[PDB]
Amino acid sequence: KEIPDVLVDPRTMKRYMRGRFLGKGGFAKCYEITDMDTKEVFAGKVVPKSMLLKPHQKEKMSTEIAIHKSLDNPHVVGFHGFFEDDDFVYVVLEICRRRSLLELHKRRKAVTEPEARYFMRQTIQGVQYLHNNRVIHRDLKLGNLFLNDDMDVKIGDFGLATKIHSFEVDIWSLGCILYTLLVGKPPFETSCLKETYIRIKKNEYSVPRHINPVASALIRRMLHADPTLRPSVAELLTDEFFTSGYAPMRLPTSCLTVPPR
Ligand SMILES: COc1cc(C(=O)NC2CCN(C)CC2)ccc1Nc1cc2c(cn1)c(C)nn2-c1cc(Cl)cc(CCC(N)=O)c1
Repeated sequence: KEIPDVLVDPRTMKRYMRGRFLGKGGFAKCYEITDMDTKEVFAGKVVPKSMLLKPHQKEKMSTEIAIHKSLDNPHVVGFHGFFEDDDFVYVVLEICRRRSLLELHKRRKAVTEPEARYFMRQTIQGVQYLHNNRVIHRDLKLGNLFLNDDMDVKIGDFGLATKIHSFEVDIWSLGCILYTLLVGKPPFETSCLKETYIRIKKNEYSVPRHINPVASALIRRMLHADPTLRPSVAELLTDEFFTSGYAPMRLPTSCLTVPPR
């Protein structure tokens, strides 16, 4: 069924012009949507009610919206109102024109140490906000760390997020990200899906000899078997890793394809 070329709502009564396709995400599709009056551009999640015919799944999205709506931080994807018609459910969000930290990883492999410091810092700060406000993200990944024209990390995607395992699962995801950034391959990545689950359970990984000792230290603790021995969000920024070597305040857009000089 056709998705309308213009998008209007009974609430705000603003008109959104359906522009260019941006990508898929399960049952969700994203389009660059423009406000027809202000000319302000947004990322519009469009989910059909045909995928939301079930009362069970319909909760997941109304839980996610409720949590995203309450958020306002310079490191979390800006929530900007949701609505629905008979056919589709629409979510209006902050536009991040530089795709995600996944695309960066795939194109760069192992980033330089000062880059990962920067990306981690900005990411961790948003995770602090979340954690301060009783929110656990539960699904932090590179695909979820969105990048804008200023190379600013903005955490999105709360499909599996909850409000109050506890907070220290988010600290684990962050360990993975830091690993994948510094090393260039995910720490538990394998071809077989079931194998991956075993690796996690048994805690099977090894940080290569080539990685900085201080860096491999922070990684190991963020990945520690005992969740209660993982560092708290606040304890991360203060770590030697962020405070030892160079930590740039801004990154060029060139970092998307080539290392900075
Ligand atoms: C304007 O900046 C963007 C560009 C693109 C893009 O160029 N995608 C290419 C288009 C061509 N096809 C062949 C491959 C992906 C994609 C997303 C952009 N921005 C952009 C995307 C955004 C957001 C903000 N801003 C938010 C918030 N959530 N999402 C979001 C949401 C979903 Cl459901 C899926 C994806 C996915 C993946 C993908 N294919 O890259 C992203």
